[PDB]
Amino acid sequence: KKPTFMDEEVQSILTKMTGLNLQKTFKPAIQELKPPTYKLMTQAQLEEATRQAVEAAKVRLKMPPVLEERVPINDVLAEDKILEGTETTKYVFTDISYSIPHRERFIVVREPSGTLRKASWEERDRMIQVYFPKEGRKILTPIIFKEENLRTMYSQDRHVDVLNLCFAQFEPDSTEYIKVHHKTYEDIDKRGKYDLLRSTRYFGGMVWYFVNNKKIDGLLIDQIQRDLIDDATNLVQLYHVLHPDGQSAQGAKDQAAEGINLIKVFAKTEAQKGAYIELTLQTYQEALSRH
Amino acid sequence: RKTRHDPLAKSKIERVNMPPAVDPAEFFVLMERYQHYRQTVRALRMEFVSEVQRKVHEARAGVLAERKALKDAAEHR
Amino acid sequence: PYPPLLRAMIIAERQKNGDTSTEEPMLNVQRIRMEPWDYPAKQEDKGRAKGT
Amino acid sequence: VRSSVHARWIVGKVIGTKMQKTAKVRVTRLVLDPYLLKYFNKRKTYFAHDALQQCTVGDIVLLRALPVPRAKHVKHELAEIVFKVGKVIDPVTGKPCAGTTYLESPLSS
Amino acid sequence: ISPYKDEPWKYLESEEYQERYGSRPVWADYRRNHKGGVPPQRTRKTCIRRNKVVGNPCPICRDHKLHVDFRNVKLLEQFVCAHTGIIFYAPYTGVCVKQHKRLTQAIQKARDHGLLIYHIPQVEPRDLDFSTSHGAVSATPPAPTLVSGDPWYPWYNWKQPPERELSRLRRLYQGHLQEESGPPPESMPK
Amino acid sequence: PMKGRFPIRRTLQYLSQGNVVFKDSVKVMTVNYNTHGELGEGARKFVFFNIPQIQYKNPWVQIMMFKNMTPSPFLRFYLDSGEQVLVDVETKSNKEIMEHIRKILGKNEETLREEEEEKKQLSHPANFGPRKYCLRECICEVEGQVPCPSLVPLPKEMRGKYKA
Amino acid sequence: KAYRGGHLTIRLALGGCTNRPFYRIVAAHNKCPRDGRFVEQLGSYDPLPNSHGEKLVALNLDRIRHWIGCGAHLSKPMEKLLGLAGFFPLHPMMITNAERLRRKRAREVLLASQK
Amino acid sequence: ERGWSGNSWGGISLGPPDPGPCGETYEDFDTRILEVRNVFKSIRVLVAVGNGKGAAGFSIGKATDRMDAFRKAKNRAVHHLHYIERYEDHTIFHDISLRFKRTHIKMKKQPKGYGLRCHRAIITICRLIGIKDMYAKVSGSINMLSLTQGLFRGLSRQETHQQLADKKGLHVVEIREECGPLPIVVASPRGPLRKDPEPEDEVPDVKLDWEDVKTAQGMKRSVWSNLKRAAT
Amino acid sequence: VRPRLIAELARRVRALREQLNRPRDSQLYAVDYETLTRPFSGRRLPVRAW
RNA sequence: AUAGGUUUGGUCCUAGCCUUUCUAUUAGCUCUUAGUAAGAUUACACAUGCAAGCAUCCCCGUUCCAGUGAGUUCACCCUCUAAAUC
Ligand code: FES
Ligand SMILES: [K+]
Ligand SMILES: [K+]
Ligand SMILES: [Mg+2]
Ligand SMILES: [Mg+2]
Ligand SMILES: [Mg+2]
Ligand SMILES: [Mg+2]
Ligand SMILES: [Mg+2]
Ligand SMILES: [Zn+2]
Repeated sequence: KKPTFMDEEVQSILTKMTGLNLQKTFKPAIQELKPPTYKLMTQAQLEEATRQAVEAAKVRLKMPPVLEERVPINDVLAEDKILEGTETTKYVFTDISYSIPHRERFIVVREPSGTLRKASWEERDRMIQVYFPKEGRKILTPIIFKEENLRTMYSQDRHVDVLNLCFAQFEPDSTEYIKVHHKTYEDIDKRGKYDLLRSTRYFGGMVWYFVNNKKIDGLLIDQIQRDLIDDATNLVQLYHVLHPDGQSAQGAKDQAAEGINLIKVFAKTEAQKGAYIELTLQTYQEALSRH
Repeated sequence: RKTRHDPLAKSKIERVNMPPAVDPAEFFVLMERYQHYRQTVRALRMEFVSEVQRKVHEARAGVLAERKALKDAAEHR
Repeated sequence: PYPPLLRAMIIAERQKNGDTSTEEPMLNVQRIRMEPWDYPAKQEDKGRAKGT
Repeated sequence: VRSSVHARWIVGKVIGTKMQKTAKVRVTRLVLDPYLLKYFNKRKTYFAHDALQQCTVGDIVLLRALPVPRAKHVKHELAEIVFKVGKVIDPVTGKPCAGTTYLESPLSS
Repeated sequence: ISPYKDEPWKYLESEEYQERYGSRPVWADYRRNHKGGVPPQRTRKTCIRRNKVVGNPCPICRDHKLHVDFRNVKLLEQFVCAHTGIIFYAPYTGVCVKQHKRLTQAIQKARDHGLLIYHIPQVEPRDLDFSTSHGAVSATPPAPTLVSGDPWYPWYNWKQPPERELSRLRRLYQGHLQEESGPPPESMPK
Repeated sequence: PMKGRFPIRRTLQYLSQGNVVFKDSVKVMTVNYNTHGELGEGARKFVFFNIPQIQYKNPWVQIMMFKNMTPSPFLRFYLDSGEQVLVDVETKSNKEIMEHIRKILGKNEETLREEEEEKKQLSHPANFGPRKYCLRECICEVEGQVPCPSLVPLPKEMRGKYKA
Repeated sequence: KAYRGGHLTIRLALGGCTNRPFYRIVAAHNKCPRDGRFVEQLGSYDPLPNSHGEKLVALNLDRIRHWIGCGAHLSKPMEKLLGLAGFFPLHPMMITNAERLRRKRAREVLLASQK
Repeated sequence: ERGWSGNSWGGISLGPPDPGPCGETYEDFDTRILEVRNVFKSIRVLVAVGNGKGAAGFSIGKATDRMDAFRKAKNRAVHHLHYIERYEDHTIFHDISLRFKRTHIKMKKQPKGYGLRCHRAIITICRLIGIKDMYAKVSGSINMLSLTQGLFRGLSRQETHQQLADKKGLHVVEIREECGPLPIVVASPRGPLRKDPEPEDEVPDVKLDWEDVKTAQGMKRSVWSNLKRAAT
Repeated sequence: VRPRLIAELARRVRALREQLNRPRDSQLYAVDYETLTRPFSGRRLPVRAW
């Protein structure tokens, strides 16, 4: 079947495409500071500490799963018409038993009409925040997610901050989460800011979105210009596996394209800007020969 | 509030609590409703009491509890 | 019948534990005998007015 | 559930044997000084039933709680003598010792 | 009357500001007057009282062209620690309590509008499993009464008592009766 | 400065560094050690450095020490069942002794994590009450709800003074 | 503390401020003060509509079931809240009061028609 | 501008030192008065100078007139300059505990933005040196000359990270909580690097101060600690 | 604990005097039919019984 | 405590006292509004009015709530086990 985002092969490709820059991953945070500590280390001890830091970064860069938009909840538990007209406002009942997963938690609404129904996804999220507050989340939606404030954040090249705020505020399968992430990805594609997300946990999601919407041209161009040829070839391979019945996959099978030939196959077959892909690739080959 | 040793107020030594008037139909329907509601609530209470007793019994001599007891006794050995 | 929310929770737990049976949950009320409020009570357990 | 006595197992030194079938034992626990954060010995006296009168002053004994107190102050009984005074048997090797020197060499056996 | 009221940030890139303050903070040269070596732990409530400035106005109140606005990001940055992102307490810069509250609100608004950079941490997901197959979020099988349109229990509806029982109650409560009530309206009267 | 050698031993942080939490069976630990002899050196260090930590993590276990009563240092643990566990500690460093006792009679990390998770349930985040027990005093602290009249006056229609 | 007799009951303890009530659903000894010592907090109830026009009720259903199974009683407001939640049957008086209000509104409508 | 108080000479600036007979100018140096005293009449003045970039000094001057004493002290101070090493040009390299005569000084290295929470004279001298973040506690006799001498002595005898690396032949690796587990190498030995690790001292035999431990455990209760103050 | 013996004495004496001065049914449940009150205690019976 | 003032003809040391900070009550002088919280010095004596009823009679409740801080290691844990709710 078609690979999922959490498939091991896809995950390995996206992890290697993301990269791991320790300085960017552990950039100094602007927060309350404490006096640093110092240790005397040998070369072997320093290498071991660096390896442990690499493992910590790998944990930090774990990609969030990509989910489909949740279906709206429209379920009626009871219709007690005798209660109709006896109350003016609805009652929201949240079961606050501690040891229940939040997606298995019963949250219901008694409407003024007497209908006992299940709470909607938005109501569920607000109630869970009310009674199980999560650090970084707000009961009322922050105004940063409005279109004008998102434009400001993008103009400041703060896309990663936008995505962190989105992850903190919204559930992965919520409509708002998906819309904000897609808007950030579109801004990155339009303004060629892919390097902003490299060595972060959102690069894989951005790449997955581009691949599934067939707009990997800019990412491929950026990877070639940055001399990340292995990343570009793996991007074409992921495009082929995600679209095995497309013209690009068929052509690559036909002439037995491998390596850079896969990129040439994509540029000639299924690229919206194949000419400029070819130009950039040919420039890269000239530079490689000259060096 | 007053204790049983405090004297009764003189302004209510001649007080009669007259019972309220009844509506026969509403009275009868309400009696039946209370009967049915109390039967249902007693059934629910019995069910909850059974759950509580069952959880206590499982905690003491359940299969998980006995398995864990044998396990840690062995591990100690 | 069970009350609406309690019935919903029972069914949800059943489907969580893999059971797919369609029988409605039911509260048995045959063992709950509703005694008339004017039935004679236990006079042996009743108290007595204290002398004064 | 097995006993109403708080101290179930305790180790102490016999400090008195002037009562009949009763040994007066000194038990030390380590108590933290809240200010100095150093541990100091705190002493407590226990009366232990010693039916056979085998306890001598200075020996280290183990006391087991009685199911219920047999007297006002006798809430424990002599489970065993950990170290008889002047007749210590080394537990690691099983041989008699006098202080830090073997009375009987371990190699002899 | 300030010409920068509509666009306060202009004042911070005007040559007048550069001459007055240079590159140092607008509060750098301010000093509180107090007795003893330890100052009081709060600043004054306000330097401007009934449109009258006090003898030693605070850095914000001593300059009428300095406007505390969420768009005046550069002025707001001077009241936040660049190494910790923490807003200075009022005795640090000497601003009065009123202006300190206004600065705090303006800084919060600027951060909420994305105009002032602040550290946004990376958090873990709320849930461990993202399944939506539980009945709490899925559809519960409708009960027979819900399908049939009947009340959940039959006694939710009004049933007219037999005439014999009504007469028995009328005998039981002689002289203490209200007008008998019939079946109620089927819906709530509008 | 703080009195005595190794004053760090008399700090709560060091005392909480201890990693040995005895199972509930252990009631008494006796430590027989020798004041002189290289082969007992570790045992001496065990008395100097680790007994405070063990006692700190196990306040109800009776720890007693004995000096120069046997040729060899050793530990003995008395269990509630009546069993005795003997641990010979010649040639063993204090760290090795600590690891050995942790392995044979110490609670594992899984049990400790379970205990902390049980402790967590006692403080339900949804409860409202004093700061000593709860995160929030009142629902009015929750955004979207009606705030305190102390901080925001209510409209006249919601006050009894204007309803009576 | 030893009370003469008494029992556990799940009830509403009133907090908040003047003209701003808030309730904690608690299981407590019936003889204890309303806002005094309790055995466990089983939920909360905000009777004032929020910015979304909702009255928020939190119910620890597991612990409520536990305490009912341990012999705890219920106050009438708590029974009515549980009926509104669908956890219990609708209390008879909610039905009766609804019928009474229906009749009163019918009389008002008839007065308007008569006029 | 006033000094530490309205009527106090301490903390007042005297301006740049005069151009020296050697022919050097000192326009980048600032001078501060630390003490003025009547000698029974003449005046003895203790002043400190510094360029704010690690070069700083102090001197005594005795003269019948105050201005002559100021000039003498300033000119002699510029010719007795210490160089003070600064970690990242804002703080000291490590904590310094010293006792000069009967005056005890504890100095603590601090992160950026901490400020100068020190005796007022220490604040003045630190501003002259260029230290911006530090904590200091002065105990015993608060004698101004002894305080100045002890401060300069301790600050001049601080070991830099490069010195420690060369001495121990090992990498000095910095750990910052704000930077996570990332190891930052601040200094490496110029010569060869020792292949055997430092002994992993299970419990170091350091001399602790009860003041610091008491603060760390939360048993300090002083109503005067951690009070809000003007920027320094 | 200093003994409280007067309390025990009073409790025992009260128990004896209650068991020896027991009111009888003819006294407890007598009724004045004109006023419908219990002469023993003076409390009036509920209206619905009159 | 980031400390400061004060012993001497003068310097240093030791050492007390006081200053600067934050609360509570009372007193002087002064005082516009709105919301909220809190509110005899006194276990001294108390005018007056209220603070416990309910209910087909029996019972049940008035042993609670509310108050005060006089006295003062009956409050906490474990064992056992009444009365009480189910
Ligand atoms: S504390 Fe909740 S209303 Fe004030
Ligand atoms: K009654
Ligand atoms: K008292
Ligand atoms: Mg002055
Ligand atoms: Mg003094
Ligand atoms: Mg006043
Ligand atoms: Mg009152
Ligand atoms: Mg019983
Ligand atoms: Zn001001």
